[PDB]
Amino acid sequence: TCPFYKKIPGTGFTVDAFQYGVVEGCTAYFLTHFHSDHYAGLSKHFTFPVYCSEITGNLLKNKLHVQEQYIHPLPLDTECIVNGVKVVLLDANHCPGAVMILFYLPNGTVILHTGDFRADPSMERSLLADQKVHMLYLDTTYCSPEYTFPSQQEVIRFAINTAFEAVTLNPHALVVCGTYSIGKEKVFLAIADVLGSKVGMSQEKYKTLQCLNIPEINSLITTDMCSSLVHLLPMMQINFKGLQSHLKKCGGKYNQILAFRPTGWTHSNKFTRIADVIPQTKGNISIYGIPYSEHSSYLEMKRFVQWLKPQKIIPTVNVGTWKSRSTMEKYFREWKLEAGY
Ligand code: NI
Repeated sequence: TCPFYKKIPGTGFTVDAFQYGVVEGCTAYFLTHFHSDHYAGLSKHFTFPVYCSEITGNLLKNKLHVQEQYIHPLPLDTECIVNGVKVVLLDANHCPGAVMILFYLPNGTVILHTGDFRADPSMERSLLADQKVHMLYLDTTYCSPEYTFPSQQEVIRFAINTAFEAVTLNPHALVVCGTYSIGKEKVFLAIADVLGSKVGMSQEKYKTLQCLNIPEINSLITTDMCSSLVHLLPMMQINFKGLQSHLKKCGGKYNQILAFRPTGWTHSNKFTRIADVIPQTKGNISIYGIPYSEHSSYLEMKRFVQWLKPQKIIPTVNVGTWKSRSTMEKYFREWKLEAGY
C-alpha cells in the first residue's frame, strides 16, 4: 500500500509509486527520474499514463519496454495541463532526465515535489521565483550538518589531474571507472576527454547512455574495449580481485590500473580535504574513492529552503525511524526561526 508522502492531495496523482499495484484513485503516475528505488514496479505490462521527462521516457521505452502509448514526455520550464491541472517540470540537478514537479492545485495551493535533487542557487532564478509554495516534498538524504562534501567541479578537477598525471608517467596504465545506475557520467567523460580516448563499456551500458541526449555522444563512447584506455565496469567489480581479473583479459596491453569509485558521502569526508585524498593500493592496482554527490549537502539544502520559505515540509528520505524524523523536524524549525518565515 502506497504511503502518504507519495500522494498529491486534491488530484488523481502519485509520484514515484509503481510498487504498490493499482493505486486507488490514481489517474496519472509521475516518475521523477530513472533510479530503481523510484521506478520499482514498471515493465512492458504497465497500462496507466506515465508522466516524465523526454530522457526518462527514452529509458522507460528502451530499457524497461514500456509501450509507447502509455509514455507521456513533457518539456521542461513549460506550463502544461494534465488531467485538468497545471504542472511544470524543472531540472533537479540530479542524474540525466531528473525533474522536480510544480503542481498548481485547483483550490489555489501550490506544491513543489523535489524528487531527488542537488540544490543550487541557479534554482532561485527558475519559474520558482514567481510565486509562493505552500507544501514542499523534500529530498532529505543528507539533512544533518555532518554531511559535507566538495562541489562537483572540484571533484572533477581532482579526477582529471590524477588520471592525466598517472598515464603521462606511464603510457601503459589503464583507467577504470565504476558505475551501477545512471548519473555521475561527468567522472568518466572528463577523464576520457583529457586522455584523448573514447570510453569503452558493455553493450548494456552503451544502450543506456544512448538514451540520454548527451551532445556528440557517438564521438565519446564505444563498445570496442581494445580501442579505449578508459573502461567502465560495474561498481561491484571495483576491488583488487575484480580489477586483477579485468587486467588479465586485456591481452598484455596494460601493466597498471588506476580506478575510481564514485560514492556519495563517506565518513572520511569528516577529516580529509579533496586535495589530500589517497588511494588504496595493491601491487600495480590503485583505487580512489571520490565523493561525487548528486544530492544536496546540508548547507545547500538549508539555503534553498530558507529562500523558498514553504509553509509546510514533508520529507521523502530517512522517514523510517523516529530519531531521523525528530532530527529533521528540529532543523526545519531552526531554519524557519533563523530566517523569519
Ligand atoms: Ni536518485
